[PDB]
Amino acid sequence: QVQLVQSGPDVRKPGATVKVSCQTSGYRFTDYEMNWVRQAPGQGLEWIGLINPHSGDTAYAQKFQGRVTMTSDTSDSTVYLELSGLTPDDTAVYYCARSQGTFEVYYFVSWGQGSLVTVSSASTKGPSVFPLAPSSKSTSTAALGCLVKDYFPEPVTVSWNSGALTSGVHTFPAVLQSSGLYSLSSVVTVPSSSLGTQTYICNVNHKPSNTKVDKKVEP
Amino acid sequence: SYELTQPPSVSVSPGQTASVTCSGDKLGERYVSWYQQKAGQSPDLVIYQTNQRPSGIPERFSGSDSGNTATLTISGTQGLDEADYYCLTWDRGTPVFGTGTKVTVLGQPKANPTVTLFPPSSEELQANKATLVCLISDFYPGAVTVAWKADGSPVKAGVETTKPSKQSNNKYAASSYLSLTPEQWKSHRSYSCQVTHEGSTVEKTV
Amino acid sequence: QVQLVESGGGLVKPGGSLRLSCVASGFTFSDFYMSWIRQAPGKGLEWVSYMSATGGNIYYADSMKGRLTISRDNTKNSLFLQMNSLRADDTALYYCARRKFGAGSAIFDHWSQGTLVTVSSASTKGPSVFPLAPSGAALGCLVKDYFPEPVTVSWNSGASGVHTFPAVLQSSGLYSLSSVVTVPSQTYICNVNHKPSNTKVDKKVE
Amino acid sequence: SYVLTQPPSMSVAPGTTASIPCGANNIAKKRVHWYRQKPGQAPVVVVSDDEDRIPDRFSGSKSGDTATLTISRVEAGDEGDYYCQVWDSKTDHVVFGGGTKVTVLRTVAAPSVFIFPPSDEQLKSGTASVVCLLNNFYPREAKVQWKVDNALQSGNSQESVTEQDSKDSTYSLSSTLTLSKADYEKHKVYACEVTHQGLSSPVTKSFNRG
Amino acid sequence: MSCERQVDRVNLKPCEQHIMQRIMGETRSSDQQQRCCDELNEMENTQGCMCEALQQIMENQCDRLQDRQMVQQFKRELMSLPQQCNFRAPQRCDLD
Repeated sequence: QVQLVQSGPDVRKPGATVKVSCQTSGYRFTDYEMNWVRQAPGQGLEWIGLINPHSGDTAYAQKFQGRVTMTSDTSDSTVYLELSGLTPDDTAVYYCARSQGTFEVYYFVSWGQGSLVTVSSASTKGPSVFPLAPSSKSTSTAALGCLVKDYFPEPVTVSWNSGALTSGVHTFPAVLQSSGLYSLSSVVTVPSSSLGTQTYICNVNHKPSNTKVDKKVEP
Repeated sequence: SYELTQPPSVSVSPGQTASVTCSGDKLGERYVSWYQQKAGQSPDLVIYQTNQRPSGIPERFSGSDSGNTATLTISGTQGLDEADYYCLTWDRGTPVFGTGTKVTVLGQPKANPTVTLFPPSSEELQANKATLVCLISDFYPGAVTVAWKADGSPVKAGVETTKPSKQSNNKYAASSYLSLTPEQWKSHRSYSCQVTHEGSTVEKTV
Repeated sequence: QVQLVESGGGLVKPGGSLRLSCVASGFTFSDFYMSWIRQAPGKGLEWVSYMSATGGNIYYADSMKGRLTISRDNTKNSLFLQMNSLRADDTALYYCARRKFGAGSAIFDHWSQGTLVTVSSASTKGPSVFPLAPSGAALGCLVKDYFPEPVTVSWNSGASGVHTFPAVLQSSGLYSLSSVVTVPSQTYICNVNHKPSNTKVDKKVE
Repeated sequence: SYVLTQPPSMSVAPGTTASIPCGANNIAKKRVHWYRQKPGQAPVVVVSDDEDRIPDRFSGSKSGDTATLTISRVEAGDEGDYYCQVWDSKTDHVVFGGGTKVTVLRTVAAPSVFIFPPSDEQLKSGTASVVCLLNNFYPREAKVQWKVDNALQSGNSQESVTEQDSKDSTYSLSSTLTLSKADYEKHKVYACEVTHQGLSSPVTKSFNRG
Repeated sequence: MSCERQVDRVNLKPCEQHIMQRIMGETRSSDQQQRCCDELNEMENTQGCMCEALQQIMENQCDRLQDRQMVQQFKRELMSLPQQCNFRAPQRCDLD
């Protein structure tokens, strides 16, 4: 079915260029225009522009006229966003969206997973992962988690038991510490009963800096 | 490349319908535009979109087409409709004008020319110049033969005649000039402008 | 009401340049194709160039290919035609016209008056006016040896039973025309206006 | 630029009908589309103003200068951010509204409170991070007070809050008191005192041997 | 070349007349419609430029839509034109 897979998170220095890619599949490429939309952390949706894969025609929003280029590649059903002269106002998650409708009807029926690009002169740093072990007074619901402590830039992913443990998980929004490095925590409530028999794994992922840590949690 | 033919002239009596036809290969599959141009004036659009469409133009103008032809048809022609008519079509971005069709509205009765022959004015002679002007006016149809005589014999050198053109009163006028040196003027005793119009000849001598 | 006012025509030496201009009023100029059309006196209508309202669509006629640039400034409701390397077979009436539809329907729905462009090594010359005295009569005056062509004659709205004959082209290269009025057998003055030299003469008669 | 205006936030009682407005000059003459977006996810079209695209609980309407999204029998799973969207043919721009954060009302629930001491793994590094967790409480307003030997801490903690949960409409909060291993060593008792509706009295979780 | 130049180069008369006969007429018409698709197909990028081609058909016939009702009717016929010719309706195309 319809599927949009975007490139990983990226960090770029002020004044540099970022290139984001989006590979589509499961539908007839060249039948629908592709759009790019961005979202600054905690802000609204902002349309960037579009490309028609059938013609290579583009329409860009005024804000980016002169700093944005979009291209499309029919050998692999892939479109590209390229943004130059970056400033911190450009840090956002960037989405590709598949258009739908004809004539006066134009909306978005499918989206990529998003690509967070951070424009910063600071250097990337993977996190240290520490456990939040359940207490010894835990009455027989208990709580436990990981603390993902000094990383930069922002996107870090946390699973539990390689995705098996889903219910009862809370991964918190990262907070920026006075050092300029981020810290987040992810916790999960488990049977007060089966604690010292169920093995709990973290699986922290920090794609910038290519970090992948698995931490075990126990008392 | 694409070609449009029109009859060079078309004559109609006052009140009859006039038909101007434009021909081109499968012209019926294109739109035809029609333009009326009276002498000394700019063209006027009178039919557009293959002659089914008018404008704030008189209702007697209409258009039609069939196969390889498009037709401007003027019902009850009125004399003020006397003009040239041009059809227009387009071929891959190139506008193609037909050759003109000249629409004549008849009814005018034969009118014999009045001829006026002028000698050179003293003002001109004092300027080392000499010109005889022969004005011919108020005749129909518009066609005259002009001949100059020097003391009763033909003179061809220095003659310039105009093609007749319509007048305000829908009749025709024309003129003829014989350029002489001042000595040729008073050397001979008589000059003659002789005008033949439909087998009647009128002449004036100075 | 639509109005196209044309300017920039006149006498031009062969090989020379000429910039034609058209000022529009009465419609939103920036919504229409504009065009230039020409016509040698007594011949048919011949297109020259047109361009989109604001666009990549510019067409030039093969007859003048590589010798003219069309342009417009829509803030000033103005269309331009630059003509280079002009030749004697380029003298003609030039019209400005508005184009209205497309893709098979385009029409020239409003036309400017024609200005005359004359391409010639000859110099502009004002006419000399001579009187034509009368002998139950008619008199007039003679405009002689002028270049280029456009000349007009009146009688300060004596208003009005008159015909200024078309002009003759003498072998010399200068034109000459006459203008005669008819009156009962008081004071009669003829006024000639040769704009291409800015000559305005008044003449009395016997 | 063509601007679509939305109220920034909106609270709605569960099981009632929600109406979110999207304001713009002559908006009713355009096609208006609506998206719902949940934390960390791409938007999802919920009203498509398409004639090609069985009825559901989401409905849009327009008149004059206003487009409106209507949600019937509002549910906990309807929390999120809602965006209206047009295509302006005059500018040939896609335009989004600012967004409306819809929070769904619920019965009051107190938080289960947990305190976590720093790992020994972290302590060798020179820093200590003690974490207080407030799990699945409602409403959002909550106070967390750190105490060390019963002294109030100030300026050495940060908290983070999750978005409203889509299955039970509760919130969760995390507070982190950060000290140096040197400050951590000298003191013994570390406590987390929370006040909240649904707590008749503040709940205090602590640990010794710090 | 631009769509401006591509569309103007084509003869849209069979397309405009084909639509007019259906809305105003509430064989020759397969050949007229066939000639319509032939004229659209002559465009170098006929799938692109389709919007411009439809807009030009509408602009060409607008004066003949004397009615509030005829204009809806012409629009639906127009909107179905691309499919009739085995093309896709264009995507950002306001026919108003």
